[PDB]
Amino acid sequence: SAVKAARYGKDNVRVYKVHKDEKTGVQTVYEMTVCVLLEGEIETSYTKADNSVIVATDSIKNTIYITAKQNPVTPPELFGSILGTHFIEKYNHIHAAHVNIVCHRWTRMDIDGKPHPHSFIRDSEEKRNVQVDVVEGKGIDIKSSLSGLTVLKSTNSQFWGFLRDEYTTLKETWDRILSTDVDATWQWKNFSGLQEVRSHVPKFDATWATAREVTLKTFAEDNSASVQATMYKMAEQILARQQLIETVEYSLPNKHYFEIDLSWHKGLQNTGKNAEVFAPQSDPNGLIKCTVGRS
Amino acid sequence: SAVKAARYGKDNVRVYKVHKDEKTGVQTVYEMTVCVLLEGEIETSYTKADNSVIVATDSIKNTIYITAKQNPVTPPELFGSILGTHFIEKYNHIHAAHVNIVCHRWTRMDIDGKPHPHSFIRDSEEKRNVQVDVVEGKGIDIKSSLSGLTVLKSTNSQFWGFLRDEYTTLKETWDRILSTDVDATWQWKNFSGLQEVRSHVPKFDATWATAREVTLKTFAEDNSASVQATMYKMAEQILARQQLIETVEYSLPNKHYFEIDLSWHKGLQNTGKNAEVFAPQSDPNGLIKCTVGRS
Amino acid sequence: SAVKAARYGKDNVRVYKVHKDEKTGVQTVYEMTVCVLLEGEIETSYTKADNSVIVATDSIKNTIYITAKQNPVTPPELFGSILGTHFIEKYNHIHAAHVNIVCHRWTRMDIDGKPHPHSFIRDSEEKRNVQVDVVEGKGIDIKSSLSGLTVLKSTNSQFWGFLRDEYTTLKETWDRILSTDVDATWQWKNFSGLQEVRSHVPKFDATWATAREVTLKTFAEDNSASVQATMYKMAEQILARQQLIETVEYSLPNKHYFEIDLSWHKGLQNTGKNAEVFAPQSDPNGLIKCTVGRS
Amino acid sequence: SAVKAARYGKDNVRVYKVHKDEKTGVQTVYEMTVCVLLEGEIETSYTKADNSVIVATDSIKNTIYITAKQNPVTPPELFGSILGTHFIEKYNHIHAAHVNIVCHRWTRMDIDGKPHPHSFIRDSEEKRNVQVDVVEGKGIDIKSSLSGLTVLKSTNSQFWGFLRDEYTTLKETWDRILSTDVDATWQWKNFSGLQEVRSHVPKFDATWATAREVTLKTFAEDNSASVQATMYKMAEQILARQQLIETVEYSLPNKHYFEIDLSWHKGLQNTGKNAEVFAPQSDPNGLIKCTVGRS
Ligand SMILES: O=c1[nH]c(=O)c2nn[nH]c2[nH]1
Ligand SMILES: O=c1[nH]c(=O)c2nn[nH]c2[nH]1
Ligand SMILES: O=c1[nH]c(=O)c2nn[nH]c2[nH]1
Ligand SMILES: O=c1[nH]c(=O)c2nn[nH]c2[nH]1
Ligand code: NA
Ligand code: NA
Ligand code: NA
Ligand code: NA
Repeated sequence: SAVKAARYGKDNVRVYKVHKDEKTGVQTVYEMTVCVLLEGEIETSYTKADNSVIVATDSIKNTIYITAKQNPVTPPELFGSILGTHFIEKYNHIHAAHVNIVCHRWTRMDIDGKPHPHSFIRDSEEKRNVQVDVVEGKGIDIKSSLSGLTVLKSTNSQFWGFLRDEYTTLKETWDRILSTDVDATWQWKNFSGLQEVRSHVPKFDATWATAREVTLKTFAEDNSASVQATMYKMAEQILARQQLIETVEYSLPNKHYFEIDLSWHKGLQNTGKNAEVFAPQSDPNGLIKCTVGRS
Repeated sequence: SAVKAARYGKDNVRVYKVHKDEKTGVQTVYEMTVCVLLEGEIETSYTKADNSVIVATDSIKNTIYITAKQNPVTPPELFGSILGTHFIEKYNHIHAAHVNIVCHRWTRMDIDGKPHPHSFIRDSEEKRNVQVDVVEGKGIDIKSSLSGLTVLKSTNSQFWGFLRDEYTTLKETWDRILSTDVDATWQWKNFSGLQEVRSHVPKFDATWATAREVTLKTFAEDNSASVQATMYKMAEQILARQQLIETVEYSLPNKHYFEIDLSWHKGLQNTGKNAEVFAPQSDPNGLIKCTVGRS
Repeated sequence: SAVKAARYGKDNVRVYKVHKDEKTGVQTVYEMTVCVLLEGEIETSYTKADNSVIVATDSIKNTIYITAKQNPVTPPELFGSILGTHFIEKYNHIHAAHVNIVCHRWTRMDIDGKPHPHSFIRDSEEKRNVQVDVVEGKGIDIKSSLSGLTVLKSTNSQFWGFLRDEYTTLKETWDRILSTDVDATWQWKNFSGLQEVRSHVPKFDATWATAREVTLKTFAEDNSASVQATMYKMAEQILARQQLIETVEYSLPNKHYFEIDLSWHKGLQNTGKNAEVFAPQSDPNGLIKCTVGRS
Repeated sequence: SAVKAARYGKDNVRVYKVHKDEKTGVQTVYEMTVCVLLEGEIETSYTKADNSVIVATDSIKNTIYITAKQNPVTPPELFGSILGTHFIEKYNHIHAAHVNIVCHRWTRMDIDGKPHPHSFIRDSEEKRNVQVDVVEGKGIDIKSSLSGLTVLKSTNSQFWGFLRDEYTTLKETWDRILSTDVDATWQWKNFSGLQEVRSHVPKFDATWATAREVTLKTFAEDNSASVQATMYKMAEQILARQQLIETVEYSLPNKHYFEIDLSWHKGLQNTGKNAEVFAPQSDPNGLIKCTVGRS
């Protein structure tokens, strides 16, 4: 038997960092969960019990804290790159570092109109994520994403004209509820190393904001012919607004809300144009995925 | 053996309802999860296999939909009362109805500044809840609550002067992080029946808003001596702003963020006034509860 | 405003303890999650910021470890009593201690037939729990329970003869699937203090085993007329086998499995006696509760 | 912009099936959750709103039930292959089907020694899974797996000899707790189509049993030098017992249990050879992965 692939490291490392403006008194908090997996010349730890090659996962966790102490943690694309680079540069036999960061929302509270200097609210379970792969000799590949953005529209969605055969019961509709949890990922051009990543720093936050804004507007305004068709329009627009993105991926559940026929009770009318009360379905759900790139 | 207590019904009933303003085109959605448990003269279903006394839980679920079709679903205190009353009035042998409602957030999207007519976002996992107990002959007892409101402040919290003995390692502090998930419940004066509940309808939304506003402001502005002391101030204020509330309860986890000593590494300074990077603790946690009433 | 009730302490305290037989080499592990809430003369911490009355929740966590180091952790009824007693005896102004313990399963692995000396498997998410309330002057009240015991039977369940009215669609049946998650609690006679609890130590494990065995046998063998009727039979039997139990409570979800009509496709027969493929329903669910005591 | 990749279908489809031996009365239940994603000539649904190409996800769900009604559901490798084949054969423009199945445990109850004909228990959250990819012209690729198998050993684990530098605090140890949740996947030789899969049917259950048995024995008996070293031994053995497997993958969390120093309290000794009470750590955790194949 031989080792075809191997990676190891530390998952679920929770990190908070506070920044304090001494002049204004204003504090800003960042909270993340970080995963670091390493690859390289480590096969012998598996095959021969040779621990000499292992940077202990405990040490990986120490590094994460130390790096956050000494460096900016924002934007996460820059923090991830700095953290992954550190491991391939420091250890000769480590040749790749895979860094996943989930950013949690701590949104500044407004109190009596005005923004509070040191109080925050978790206004949503929506996450901003990054996957940074740092590979010795082959640069830095960044995938940036948003996830857990849960939306619903009550009308201006349709689904008609699909294939009908002997497995089909679904009825065509010109007016339905559409609700989803948005997972959207935008993949950056390969970067040559940390200097190139630093040179693009203003573009990471700006592109995350564009992505989120495009997803929201498009969902709200599209008179949607299908999830497929609506998601395409989102992906097309992002690609057009940021030239350094190579691909946009979307993965969208279709969270069904069913009509409830009440006509068995006193002829009550609650279907078609008379539908007011609906039953949210926990499962199953439609799952629609696309990766869009440049022609 | 004898039946000392018994209740039964339907849990986890998901309900969506849409309202459509035909004049303006504006739609408003409500989504809840509802639980109904009934009590009464039903012992024989347990002891003698006498199903004749059972209003089937399937039928309870039908009623929930029918009631939402025929009545307002907002505020949930009114919907809960209408639903519980229905069961004690309709069935001679049913003498109590326990209605729990969890309201989920569907917040109107703003798109290019302005509010969208039929698009919504789940801006937080915070819930508005009600427990309505409708007891034949003894009126309607409403407990209203908010839960899942997650907040954090980075400074202006202290914890010093506590009992020190041979079980104590904790150090006194004059500056720490305080973070919690707010569970707050306000209990209404007993209402004589549905007419009285209807007569107070404007007060339910207004009091939920006051409670939430007081919780937020107090947390942000209090230079906190303890969770205990901060929560008291919240409860006192709510009681003072709404005379029809008899008790306010708060249940607050103290979600700890620990300092990380990095001085073993190159003498790095990350404690006391030098603390910037902290480790959020998933468990254990402090759990602090209070019920406050009138003198 | 006044403090009507208050309690505080430490939740989610994870504890593992190993016992080592030096003679045989055999090790035995115990893992729990523990919650301790205290009450007493502590109002001033809330009203006057007087921390002098607070045994810090951090100290409560230290005590839990120390107590487990110095005392048996099994059965949990004895450990809970020892832990709660400690707080009311040690602190003059603390008058009640509420101890909740969840026991997690670490079941000895069998390897090539025979039991391994130091290897364990988590063979189920079923928990054994205790709630111990230790109140100064009024003894020790123990509620013991099992939870998360998930069972299913494919036949020998019926549900017919229920109330039918204009809210009823459910059809009567003489053969259905019954599946539930068993929550069962048995409440002990008040104990005068720790000496009395110690004198009953062999009865705690034996009664948990009886309860579990009765729940299982009764569920399997009863030709069930309803959840109500089946649960009664379980509760009756437990009360009869253990005289020191005052009440048995059961709380049982009815986790529905629906028939799927496939006859629209090639006249396929999958209902009534032809039902083979069914759709498990995640929600809603029936929720049936009983408390049974002595005549 | 262009569509680089696209897939769509139905997730979270819960399926139960019962088999009834009419001669013996013995019933056997199977419960799964199934996901089907399709690919093919469907780009126009995204780019041109052309729904004519879409087999509705609702129809995919119907097919799943119909297929389970007409075919065995066990072993899941055979069911998955039959289901994926159906879609590529039935629809000219569909060229790939990706079928994921999670099998849930319904273990026959033993009652008074002997196996009950129609009563089952969920004895563990451990799953048996399959991923079947059916690609028109390129056969059937099956990955089989177990997951959620949670184990712990209290001794006979070591971790010493690792790299020590200025990021290292971890101490070397010759005796620690090792606990993990086993995710193990074995990947089959490509199969030419359904006839070949059918010809190997007895090997799927037998290999799942071998894998599980090897994982268990190896974990229990290995005097472990590291997670890395122990997992290698498991993977090597599986490959040696089943020639039709091309690769074995393992992904193992290292769920840490920390020593608790109590010596600050009355000099209590709870470290090194005196360790009895430990603190389970919820996060972070070590994450160790390997893919092993043939030389
Ligand atoms: O938007 C949709 N896309 C689909 O592919 C589909 N299938 N059923 N319903 C659907 N809705
Ligand atoms: O606010 C606090 N209240 C408490 O009771 C406590 N105990 N430890 N830390 C604490 N913080
Ligand atoms: O066992 C049952 N008890 C009930 O009360 C009920 N209601 N619907 N189905 C039911 N099944
Ligand atoms: O088994 C281990 N493998 C590792 O790589 C490691 N790192 N810290 N502890 C460890 N234990
Ligand atoms: Na390197
Ligand atoms: Na009545
Ligand atoms: Na006392
Ligand atoms: Na095809």
